[PDB]
Amino acid sequence: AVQPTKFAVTVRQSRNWADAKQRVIAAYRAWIRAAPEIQTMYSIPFPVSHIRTRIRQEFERHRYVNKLNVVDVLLQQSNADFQETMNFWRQQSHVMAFFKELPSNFITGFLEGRN
Amino acid sequence: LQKVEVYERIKSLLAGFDKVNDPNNITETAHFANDLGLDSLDTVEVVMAIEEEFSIEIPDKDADQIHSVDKAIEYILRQPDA
Amino acid sequence: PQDGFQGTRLIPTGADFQSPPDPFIDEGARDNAANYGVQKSRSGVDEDSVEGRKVRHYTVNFGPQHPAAHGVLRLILELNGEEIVRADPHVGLLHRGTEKLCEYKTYMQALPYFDRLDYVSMMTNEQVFSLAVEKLLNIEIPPRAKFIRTMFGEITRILNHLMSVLSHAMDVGALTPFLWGFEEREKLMEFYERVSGARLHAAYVRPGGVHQDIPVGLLDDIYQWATQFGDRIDETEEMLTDNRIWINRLKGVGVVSAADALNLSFTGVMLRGSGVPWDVRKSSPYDAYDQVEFDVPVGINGDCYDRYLCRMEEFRQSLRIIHQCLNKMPAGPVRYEDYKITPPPRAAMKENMEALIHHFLLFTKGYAVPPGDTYTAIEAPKGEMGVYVVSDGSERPYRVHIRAPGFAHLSGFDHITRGHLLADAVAVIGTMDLVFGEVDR
Amino acid sequence: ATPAGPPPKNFRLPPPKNWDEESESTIDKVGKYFLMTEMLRGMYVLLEQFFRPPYTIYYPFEKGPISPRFRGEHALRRYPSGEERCIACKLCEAVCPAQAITIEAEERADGSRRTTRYDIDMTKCIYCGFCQESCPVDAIVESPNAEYATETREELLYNKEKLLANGDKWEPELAAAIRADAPYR
Amino acid sequence: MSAMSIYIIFVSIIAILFLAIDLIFAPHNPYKEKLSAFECGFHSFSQSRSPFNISFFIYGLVFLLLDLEILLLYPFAVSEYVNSAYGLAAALIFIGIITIGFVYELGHDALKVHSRQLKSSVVISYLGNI
Amino acid sequence: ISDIHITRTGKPLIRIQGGRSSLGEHTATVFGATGQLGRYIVNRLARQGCTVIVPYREEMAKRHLKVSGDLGRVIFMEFDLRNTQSIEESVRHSDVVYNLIGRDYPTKNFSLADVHIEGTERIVEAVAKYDVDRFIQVSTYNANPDSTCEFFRTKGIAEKVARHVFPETTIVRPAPMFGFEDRLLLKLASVTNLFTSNHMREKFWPVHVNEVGEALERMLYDDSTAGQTFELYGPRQYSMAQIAELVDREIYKKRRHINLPKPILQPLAELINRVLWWDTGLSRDQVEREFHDQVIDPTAKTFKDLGMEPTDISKWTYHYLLPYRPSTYYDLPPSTE
Amino acid sequence: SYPTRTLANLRKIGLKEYFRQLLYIGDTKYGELVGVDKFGNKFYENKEELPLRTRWVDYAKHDYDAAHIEPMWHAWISYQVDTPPTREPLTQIERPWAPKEHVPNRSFTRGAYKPYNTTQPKIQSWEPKAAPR
Ligand SMILES: NC(=O)C1=CN([C@@H]2O[C@H](COP(=O)(O)OP(=O)(O)OC[C@H]3O[C@@H](n4cnc5c(N)ncnc54)[C@H](OP(=O)(O)O)[C@@H]3O)[C@@H](O)[C@H]2O)C=CC1
Ligand SMILES: *P(=O)(O)OCC(C)(C)[C@H](O)C(=O)NCCC(=O)NCCSC(=O)CCCCCCCCCCCCC
Ligand code: SF4
Ligand code: SF4
Repeated sequence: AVQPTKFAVTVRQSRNWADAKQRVIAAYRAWIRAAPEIQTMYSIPFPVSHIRTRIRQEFERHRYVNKLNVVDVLLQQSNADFQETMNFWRQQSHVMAFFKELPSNFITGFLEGRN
Repeated sequence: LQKVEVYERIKSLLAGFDKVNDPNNITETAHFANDLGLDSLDTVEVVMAIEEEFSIEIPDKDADQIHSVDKAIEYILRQPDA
Repeated sequence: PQDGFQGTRLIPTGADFQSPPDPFIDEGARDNAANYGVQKSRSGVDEDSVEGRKVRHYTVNFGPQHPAAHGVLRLILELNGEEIVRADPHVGLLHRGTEKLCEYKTYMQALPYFDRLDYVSMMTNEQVFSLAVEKLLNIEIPPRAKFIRTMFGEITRILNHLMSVLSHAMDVGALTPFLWGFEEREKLMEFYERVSGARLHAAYVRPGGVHQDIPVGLLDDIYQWATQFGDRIDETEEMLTDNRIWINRLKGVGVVSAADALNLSFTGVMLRGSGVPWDVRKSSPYDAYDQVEFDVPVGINGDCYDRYLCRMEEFRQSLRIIHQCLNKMPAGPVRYEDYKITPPPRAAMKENMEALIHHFLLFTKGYAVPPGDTYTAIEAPKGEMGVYVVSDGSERPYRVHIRAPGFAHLSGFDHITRGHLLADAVAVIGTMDLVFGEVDR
Repeated sequence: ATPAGPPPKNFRLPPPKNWDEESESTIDKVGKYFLMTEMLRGMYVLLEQFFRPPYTIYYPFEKGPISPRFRGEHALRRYPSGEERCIACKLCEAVCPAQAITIEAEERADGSRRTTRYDIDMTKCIYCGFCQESCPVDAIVESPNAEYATETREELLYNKEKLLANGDKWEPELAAAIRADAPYR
Repeated sequence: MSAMSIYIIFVSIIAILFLAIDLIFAPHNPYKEKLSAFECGFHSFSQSRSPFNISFFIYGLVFLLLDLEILLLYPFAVSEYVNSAYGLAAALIFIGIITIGFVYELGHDALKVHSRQLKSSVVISYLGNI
Repeated sequence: ISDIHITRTGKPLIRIQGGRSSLGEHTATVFGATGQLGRYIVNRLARQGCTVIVPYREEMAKRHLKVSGDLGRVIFMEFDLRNTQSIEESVRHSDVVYNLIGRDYPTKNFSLADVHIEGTERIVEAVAKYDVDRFIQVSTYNANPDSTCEFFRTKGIAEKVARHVFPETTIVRPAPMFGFEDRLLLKLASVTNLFTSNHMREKFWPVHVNEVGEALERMLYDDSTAGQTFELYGPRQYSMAQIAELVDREIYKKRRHINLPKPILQPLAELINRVLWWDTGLSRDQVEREFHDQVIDPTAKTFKDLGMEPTDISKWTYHYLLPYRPSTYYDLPPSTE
Repeated sequence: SYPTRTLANLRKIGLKEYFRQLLYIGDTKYGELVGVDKFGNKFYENKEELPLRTRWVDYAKHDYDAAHIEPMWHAWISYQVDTPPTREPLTQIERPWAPKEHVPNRSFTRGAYKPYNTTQPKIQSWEPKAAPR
C-alpha cells in the first residue's frame, strides 16, 4: 500500500473511558509540547503563551462530554489537525485564521442593529 | 544533578504559575490536585513546564505518574540530562 | 447510536480478522518488489514513531506551480538524496463542489458540469452522465444518436490521447511531438465547434441523444481528416518508440503487477498495461460499440513503456472505429422522439400548443426521472469513468457522485513510485494521465 | 484477470529467448548501438518537417474558423419594426446553469409585457447557449463575437442598455447565423 | 598594452555596465512575500543548509584522480617526436596501470547508482493417501 | 458605530454593517492614498462597503488598492494638484475628504510650499465649493507656521489655510510612523542609510501606521471630531539610536552609520536630491528635521479621545523586520528581550 | 514565406508595399480586394494560399485592433460565411435605430461602458409631514 505520512495515526475506537481519559491527556500534552515549534514554523509574532492558551480553550469546549463515541470523533479531529499542522501542510494564513485576536447586552445589541 | 538544585527551580516555576491557590503550600511532598489546586490540564502543563526548564523530554508513561512534587524530583534525578 | 455513548462491543476491524500465513509453503518475506527496500525505514537507526519525530527527510513541494504538476497538484515528496522515499499527493486544489452544485440543478442544468471534469474528454464525460439518466429514464435513444455518440466518443479519445501522450513526452524532454499533435487536435476541435458552438465545452451529448444534428458537410470533412491521421500517428511513432532515451526513461518505470493493479482500483491503460484484457466497451457494450470492430491493446510488463505502446495503439484503433461510424451512420432523429423528455424542434414549439407547453416545462421545471439509483460506467480515455446517480422521482437529482479514473490512479502513486528518482516521478505523473478537474471534482 | 471460462488461446507468453537465441547479427546489433541509428532516423524526420509548410496564421489579420453555432457574447434582438422581441417569460433566467441572468418585468406604458431589468453577469456565465435554446421568440442570442476583453469587471456586468446595443450592432450576423442554423433547431 | 589585458577589462566592464543599468533604472520594491523562497507557492521547511545525501560522490573521488592521470599524458602529446619508441613504452606502461584501476572501478560497480521501485522455489509433491 | 449615521449637512445614512458586499453609505475621497498611510484608510473604508474615490497620478502604483473593495466600490480618478477640475471632479460626490498629500523633499516641479500650501488650498477650496461634510487633513508633527524647517513650517501654514476656508477641519498630526513598508524601520534595516548629521539621538513618539488608519476611520464616525486637532503619537519616547538598537536586535545585523557635520552634509544632501530622480532620503531640510525634536503640543486630542490605546514599536519589530534576518538567524523566535 | 512565393508576391505589389507589409502583417501577401468596412478596413481573398490564410484584413488604423472589424465582415474573415457583405442581402434591412457610426471595443478609454441599475428602488419611505400642533 501507500505509506502513511509522518504523524498519521490509525483510527481506532476508545476501549473504555480510561482509554479515552489517557488519550485526551496525550493529545493535550502533544499540542502544548509543540507550541514552541508551531511558532517558528508559522512565524507567529505572539508569544507561545497565547498559542497554548488557545489549545487549552479548544480542549475546554469539549470538557463536559460523557459519550465515548463523541470523544472518539473529537480525538480523530485533533489527530488530523495535529498531523496537518506539524507537517506544514497548512500555511500561516490558516494558522492565523485560528487566532481571532456578539453584543454584551440587549441594549447594546438593539442600538447598533442586531449586534 | 543536585537534589536541592533540582527542587529550588521548581518552587520558582510553580509559584510563578498564575493561578495556584497560594504559593505557601508548595512543599517537597505536595500534591498538584489535592493541595495546589490544579486540575488534569493544569497538571499536564506543570509536567510540560518542568520538562522545558530541565531541557529533558518526559515520556507519556511516566508523565502521568508525576502528580506530586516529590515524584517530579525523583524522575529528574532518574533521567540523566540537565 | 445511543449504545455508542457508553462502552459497548467494539466494531470489528480488518486487523482483527488477520490470519497467520502457513509456514510449510511460505517462501520469502516479500513477494513484491514495490516494498523490496525502496521505501521509508530503509535507512537511519530508529523508526520515525519515537525519537525520530524530530527529524525530516528532504521534503519538496512538487507543485502546484510546476510544469510537470500539469496544473494544480501539490505532490509532497520526501527525497533521500535524489531518491523518493515517500510521496504524499495533496489534492483538492481544484475541488469546487461540483457534486453538491448538481443537487440544486435540473438534470439538464447539471450536464455542463460533466464537461468540466476530465476537461480534455468533454463529450465522453457527457456520455456517462447521459447514459445514467437515460437508464433511470428507461428510454432508448435513436440509432443516429448512438452512432454520433460513438464517433464523437472516439474523436474525444484521440483528443485526450494527444494531450495525454504528448504532454507526457514533453515532461520527459521531447518538445517537438507536442507541437505536431496539437495541430491535429486543433483540427478536431473544429468538429466540436461545428456541431456544438464551442471548441471545448460542447454540452452536446445529453440524456436522450444529442443537442442538434451534425451539419451537412461534417462527415466528408471528418473522412478527409481521417485519410491523413495515420501519417500523424506514424511520425510521432517515429520519434519515441525506438528512441533509446525514450526506452530507458520508461522501460522498467512505474511497474505495477496485474494482481496489484486490480487491488489499486486501476482501470484503462493503467490496468491493461499489466496484462489484463479489460475494456468497458468490450465487456458492457454501450451506444454503438457492439456494432464496430476494434482491437484492445494490452501490455505485458506493466511499466511506462507498455502503457505508452498501448496508448499509441489506441490512436490507430480509434481512427479505425471512426471510419466504421462514418460508413454506418443511419438516418433518423438525433433526439428521442418524446417531447416530455427532449426539447421539441423550434418550428414545432412555435407552431403547436403541446410542443410549446413541453418546451416551457422542460426549460423551467425540467423532466422528472423515475426514482431509483444506478452506477453507470464507460471506458473513458483515462479509464473507467463512472457515475452514481440517486433519483428522487423529482426533476433534480438527489445525489450525483462521479467516479473519476485519475482519483483512483493518483492514490496508487506512492505504491509504484517510492524508490525511483525525481525524474521517474515526472515520468509516472504523465503515464498515469491526470486531469485534476476529475480528480478533485 | 482474464475472462472466466476457457483461458484465451495462446494467452500464455512463449518462453523467454536467450541472448544467443536473438536472431540479430552482431554487426547489425553493434552497428545500431554505436552508430545511434534509430535516433538518426528521428533527426531526419525533423528535417522533412523543416521543409513543410507551417500551420501558423497571422492573428489578428487572419482569423481561425468559427461556425454559425458559435457561442460568443450576448445580444438582445429586435423584430423588423424595432420592437424588442423579449417578452419577460423568464425562461432563460430559469434554465441558466450559473444564475447569471436577473430579469425584472412590468406592463409597459402601452400595456405591453416588457422587461424593466435585463442583466447578464458575464463573469458568472458558462457560455453553454441554453438561454438561446429556450427562447420562445429568438431574443437572447450569443453573437459570433469573442473579442470583447475589458479593463475592469464592472465592464462585464451587462444591463439591458448594453445588450440591446449589442443586438443593434450585430443584427446582420445574428440573423445570418439563425438563418443558417435554424432548420437544425 | 596587450590585447589580452584589455580583453579582460572589457568583459568585466560589460559585466558591470549591464549590472549597473539594472541596479539604477529598474524599480526596486522589496517586501516579505516577494523575498521568500520559491517552493511552488507553499512555504516549506528550510533545509537546504543541512547535510544532504549525494549518491554520486564516489564519482567525484575517481574524477579527482583520473584528471591527474590525463594531465600527466599531455606532455607526452607535445613531445612525441623526441619520446619516440622508448618514451612511448613508458607512456603505455603508465596508462596500463591507470587502466587497471579503472577496470577495478567498473568491475566492482563503483560507478553505479542503484534505483528502482527472484522466482518461486517451493515445489510441493503429492503422495496421495497414506 | 450604529446603523444610522447623520452627517453635518444632515443627510442620514442607513447602514448594513459587515463585509465588502454591504452598505457603508459613505462616499469618501482620499487624496494621497497611494503612499504608505493611504492604503490603511482605504482598506478600512472599502472593506466595510463604502465608495472610495482614489485620485492618482501614476497608473501602475494605484493597483493594489482595488483589491480592498467590491465591484464599483473603489473608483480611480486621474488628477493633478495643478488641475483644479480633476480635484473638483473628485470631491463633489463625497461626504468626507481625506487630504494625505505630502512630500518630505522638494521636487523640480513642487517645492514643499507648493505641495503643502497650494495643494491644500485647491483641495480645501473644492471642499468649500461643493459643501462636503467632513475634511480630515493630515499634517505633520511639529507643524508650525513660525517653524524654520520647511516641512514643519509649510505643513503648519496649510493647517491655518484649511481652517480659514473650512473651519470644521479635523486636523490630524501623526508622529513618525512605523509599519509594513514604513520609512522608519525599513530604513534602519537598510544599507543605503549610512549618512547622518546628528548621532541618531533625536527623539519622537513613534506611532503604528495601522493605528493611524484606524484613528482616521473613527474620526469619520465620531462626528464630534470635526473642527478639532489631533496629535497621534505612540506610548513611549525613543531616539533614533534606541529604535536602531531594536532593529539590530531583531535582524541580527548590527548596522552602522557614517556621521557628518551638518554644515558639510546638508549642502551635499541638497545636491543628491537635485541630481537623482528617486527618493534618496537625503535633502537639506530632511537634515534640518534630523536635528529637531518632537514636541506633543497640548490642547490637542489624542488616541485616548478616539478611545484607542496605541501599542509600542517594540512589539512590532519581529513582524516587520523578519524579512531582513540572515538565513542563520531567520528560524529564531521573536527577540522579546 | 518561401523564396518563390516571397519574390512572386514582392514583384506583384512593389517594394514600398512590401516594407509596409513587413511592418504590420510581417508577411508578404497578395490578393484581390473584396470590400471595405465602414471603418476603412480592407479585405482580400486568395484561394491559392495556405488554409485559414486565404482571407485577411488590412486594418485601416495604425493602432490596429481585432474589434475594428464591422459585424458582417467579422463573419467573412472567420469563414463563418462565404458570401461577402458586399453581396449579402441582410446588410440591406433598413434599421433607423442601428448605430450609424463605428462602435468598437471602448475599454481602456473614458468611453468604457459603465453598468447601472435600470430599475427603481423597491421600497419608498414616508416623506415626513409634521402637522401643526
Ligand atoms: N509617514 C510618516 O512618517 C509621517 C507622515 N506624515 C504625513 O502623513 C501623510 C501620509 O504619510 P505617508 O503615506 O507615509 O506618505 P507618502 O510620502 O508615502 O505618501 C504621500 C502621498 O502624497 C502624494 N503626493 C506627494 N506629492 C504630490 C504632488 N505634488 N501631487 C500629488 N500627489 C502628491 C503621493 O502620491 P504619489 O505616490 O503618486 O507621488 C503619495 O500618495 C503625508 O502627508 C505625510 O507628510 C507626517 C508625519 C510622519
Ligand atoms: P481531568 O479529570 O479534569 O481531565 C480533563 C479532561 C479534558 C480529560 C476531561 O475531564 C474529560 O475527560 N472530558 C472529555 C474529553 C474532552 O475534554 N474532550 C475530548 C478530547 S478531543 C478535543 O477536545 C479536541 C480539541 C480541539 C483540537 C485540539 C486543540 C488544538 C487545536 C489547534 C491549536 C492551534 C493550532 C494552530
Ligand atoms: S427567455 Fe427570451 S423572451 Fe423570455 S424573458 Fe428571457 S430573453 Fe426575454
Ligand atoms: S449561455 Fe450564459 S447566460 Fe445563457 S444560460 Fe448559459 S450561462 Fe446562462
